[PDB]
Amino acid sequence: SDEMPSECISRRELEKGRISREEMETLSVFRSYEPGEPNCRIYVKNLAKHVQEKDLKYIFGRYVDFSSETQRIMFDIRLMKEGRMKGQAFIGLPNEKAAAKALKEANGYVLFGKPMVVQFARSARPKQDPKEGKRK
Repeated sequence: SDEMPSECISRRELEKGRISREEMETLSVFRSYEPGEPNCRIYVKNLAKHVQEKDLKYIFGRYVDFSSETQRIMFDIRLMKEGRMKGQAFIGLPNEKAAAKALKEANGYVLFGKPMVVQFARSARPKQDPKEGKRK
């Protein structure tokens, strides 16, 4: 592989920017939004103006084994840079377990001072759900 930089976020750094349900059902940024549902895709609100989709790779690509093509092939990020939906993002992950983990760890993350609102993907129109890449 020769794609993305050879550093992604450590759990001890990610865990500094995180909330419980006890703050979540208190925060105005969480007023209608809840984690933990089964989906291989996740999406985020309240990203910084200070950031691009090419930077969100640093955290969200932590859950993708980049030495294996079958993982990173199913991974990509777009950030909504402007309009009435500015500072929103979509991320497909290689597994619904990787999304379950990443929702438990990324949710509340204080990127550029701003607490990111990490959720299961709200709607998308594929034909079929994915599977495990190694021998399934």
